[PDB]
Amino acid sequence: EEKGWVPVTKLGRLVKAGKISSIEEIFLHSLPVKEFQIIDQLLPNLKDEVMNIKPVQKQTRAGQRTRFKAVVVVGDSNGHVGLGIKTAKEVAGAIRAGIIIAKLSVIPIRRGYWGTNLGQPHSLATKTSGKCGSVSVRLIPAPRGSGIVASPAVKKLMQLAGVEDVYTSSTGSTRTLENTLKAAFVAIGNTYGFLTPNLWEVQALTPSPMDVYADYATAS
Amino acid sequence: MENDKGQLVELYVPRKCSATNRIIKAKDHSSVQINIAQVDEEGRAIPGEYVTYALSGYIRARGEADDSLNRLAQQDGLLKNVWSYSR
Amino acid sequence: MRAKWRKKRTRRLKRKRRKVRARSK
Amino acid sequence: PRAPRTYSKTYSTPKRPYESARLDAELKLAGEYGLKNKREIYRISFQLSKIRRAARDLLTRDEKDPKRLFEGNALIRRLVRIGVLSEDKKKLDYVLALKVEDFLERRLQTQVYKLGLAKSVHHARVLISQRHIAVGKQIVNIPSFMVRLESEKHIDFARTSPFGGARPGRVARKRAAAAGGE
Amino acid sequence: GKGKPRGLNSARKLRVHRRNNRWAETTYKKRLLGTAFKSSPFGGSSHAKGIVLEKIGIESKQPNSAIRKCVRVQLIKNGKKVTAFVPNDGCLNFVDENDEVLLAGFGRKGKAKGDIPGVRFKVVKVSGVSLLALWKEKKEKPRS
RNA sequence: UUCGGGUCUUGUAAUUGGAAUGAGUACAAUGUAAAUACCUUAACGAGGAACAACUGGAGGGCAAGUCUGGUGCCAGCAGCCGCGGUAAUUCCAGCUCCAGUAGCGUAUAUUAAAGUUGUUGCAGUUAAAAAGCUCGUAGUUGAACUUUGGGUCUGGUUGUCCG
RNA sequence: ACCCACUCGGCACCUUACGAGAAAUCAAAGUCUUUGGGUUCUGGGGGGAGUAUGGUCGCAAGGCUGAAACUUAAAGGAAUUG
Ligand SMILES: [Mg+2]
Ligand SMILES: [Mg+2]
Ligand SMILES: [Mg+2]
Ligand SMILES: [Mg+2]
Ligand SMILES: [Mg+2]
Ligand SMILES: [Mg+2]
Ligand SMILES: [Mg+2]
Ligand SMILES: [Mg+2]
Ligand SMILES: [Mg+2]
Ligand SMILES: [Mg+2]
Ligand SMILES: [Mg+2]
Ligand SMILES: [Mg+2]
Ligand SMILES: [Mg+2]
Ligand SMILES: [Mg+2]
Ligand SMILES: [Mg+2]
Ligand SMILES: [Mg+2]
Repeated sequence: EEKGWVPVTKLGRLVKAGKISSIEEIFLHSLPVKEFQIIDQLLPNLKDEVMNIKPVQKQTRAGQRTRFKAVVVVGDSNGHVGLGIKTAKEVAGAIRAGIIIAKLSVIPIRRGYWGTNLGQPHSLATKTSGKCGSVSVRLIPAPRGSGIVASPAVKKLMQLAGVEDVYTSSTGSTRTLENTLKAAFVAIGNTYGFLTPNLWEVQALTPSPMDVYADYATAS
Repeated sequence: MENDKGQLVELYVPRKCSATNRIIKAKDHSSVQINIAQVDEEGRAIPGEYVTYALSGYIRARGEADDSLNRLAQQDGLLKNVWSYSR
Repeated sequence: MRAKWRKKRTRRLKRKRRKVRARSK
Repeated sequence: PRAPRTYSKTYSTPKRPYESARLDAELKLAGEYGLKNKREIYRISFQLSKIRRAARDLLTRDEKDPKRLFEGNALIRRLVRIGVLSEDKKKLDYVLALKVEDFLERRLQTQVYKLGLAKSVHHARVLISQRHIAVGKQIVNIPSFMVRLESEKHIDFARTSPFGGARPGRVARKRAAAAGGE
Repeated sequence: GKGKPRGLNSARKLRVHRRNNRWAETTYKKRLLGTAFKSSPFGGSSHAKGIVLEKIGIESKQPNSAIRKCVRVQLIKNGKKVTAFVPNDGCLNFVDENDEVLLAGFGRKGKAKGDIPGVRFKVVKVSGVSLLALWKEKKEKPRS
């Protein structure tokens, strides 16, 4: 296709120059991503599918002005998820911008073992939870190959995550798909927010990629 | 974190706050990483050699960022008696 | 309707029923 | 009053009856292996779930515990004797990793298909149903039969069957009689 | 921290509190009071026979304009009278006056279904034969 | 070079062939106290293989039609939301399709869903719900403190290095 | 009697979310799916209904206790745009 992608931010300039090789460097230093093309460059195989299209109306003096809210989940099934929620006039544009936001909001997840680690991680590391609106989602580790015991939206979010086995429990008005998916997103991103005995030792604070490679930014 | 044979399966072993030992989230868009330049005998800032402190977004939001940095710099011999361990 | 006036109407129905019972007690 | 012998269910219909992806997967598995109904996949999933409940219960117990040893190695030896679990992964942690397709694969239907004496899966189903394949001189008219490793080498057409060598059968005998008469 | 007691010797009040709160439900209260046996047209009965008294149709609710063709039936088991609904296009004519009819539940836990007011019972069989067999002309009324 | 052989395979056609087999009948024999019935098996027993599989549904929940004709807020359907007012994806039919399948549909009861009984594990400012307030028997609960250390020997069990 | 500093107790108040909520908002309505300091009372969709009945208190007014039959797909809370 046709894509030039002139980089307008320093992170984008470094990525376009090919100086950042893995998305782990972006996630580690809590770097701010504002160009989805960075995420496209780092993760070439981010699959996605629209969770829901919802018509939302505003009551004006003349008729009812209706837009559409698209709930898109993007991921690579290898420990990377993003949840975009967008509102727009035309449904196709709403889906495109929701994909854009979801790519912007990619996040890493910490898959773990239920017990007696043998192969690659199959489940989460610990129990995690999130709460959006009144919807509280509780993700609990499950034994190997136990499937994803979750509602279809949460199940498909875990599938996009790469988590193959997990138990779930949702409390509240899980009816609303955006709230449920946001709570699940909060939980799965909180999976890397739990300090664990195997994460106890301190590191040397490797210098930030835009400090060591500040020269290649700042287009002169 | 560790596979049974002994190879790492974790990705991006995360940083931790240098003042509260709490990990830094990937999307913790309040946290900062300060660099303090090493100084040689005649006061010339040696380039490319410094010391880094990762301050979390939580302490910055609370308002204890500057105090924590004061203590942390005093411990590693940067500032003279700027922070007293007994308030 | 107000709960006050529904209460009062119930009280007046009890008025009539209590007088009737007192007549026939 | 005589002591009852216990009948018991052997399948469990799923909770969500109209899951599109699940229905498509069930139809894929039914067409791949010539299953008559979708109760077959329910039965294999129920067997997998019983095995898996046992496996997880034994996993919960402490390592080097007599219950763990005895029942775990009993289950592993039974499954490797069936053939679904390869000898490489006799560990009781890969036993959780078995899928329904693994037990589907060990059916006498698919085994007759693999050996090549039946060139089609539905051909294997009918050939089994017509009392032709005998697993060690014993005719088996039952498609599933959970063929085990120690006896797979003894699948062939039965002697009473025309394929194993006998009188041909109704159609061919009648045609031979008609040709001899005229 | 919470309204309930938490001590190791507080089983008695926890149990009696649960027992007193259970009456707030409707299913538990119905099951324990035995309201179904005493007050409902059938006492814990899924089906019940009866005799047709008259042949009436009742108008529907506001959003739905029609007249649903029902029938008033006096129950034989105890003598109560209830309206019941004959479910299909041309089944009203099939049931005749003063014949035994087997009424069933209406599927909404003994409550009026849809737009039909003051009815709670279907009609499954008439004069020994089922409505569904008559409607597709698989069997015919014996006309006795 | 347009081709196009179909070079390599996979379906659709009332075309078309050769097979196999029971569901049934039935010499027998086995079976049984005697008989059925099952296992075996003579002789018959499949071409539309009429030896013909139904039960519900096709707006959403919920897999599958905005095809055709009929009726026109009628008839009726609809567990709930709803369809029916002259172009009905919902009623009555035909076609196609979907789900389970020798089973499927309904009714009541009940369990999981129900973190809508909440001990684990519910809520009480306004959604239902803090007695008007205080004392008080029973009930429930109730501050801290009374030998903690060490040294040796020694027995099993492990992971040790190797015999 | 004021002024400055501190402390205990009380009616209160401003800012803020780094916590909690469906939010309006709360410095408690926080320390609650990372769920357990002790303890009492109350609620299980709306209506019928705080009605009838049965007790009990009152001279009376009425107070306390207090359903069901039946009916209904909502009633209701906060906030957003008109
Ligand atoms: Mg009318
Ligand atoms: Mg049909
Ligand atoms: Mg129909
Ligand atoms: Mg139709
Ligand atoms: Mg559908
Ligand atoms: Mg039409
Ligand atoms: Mg509640
Ligand atoms: Mg109010
Ligand atoms: Mg209130
Ligand atoms: Mg109060
Ligand atoms: Mg006491
Ligand atoms: Mg004590
Ligand atoms: Mg109520
Ligand atoms: Mg009231
Ligand atoms: Mg009284
Ligand atoms: Mg309001």
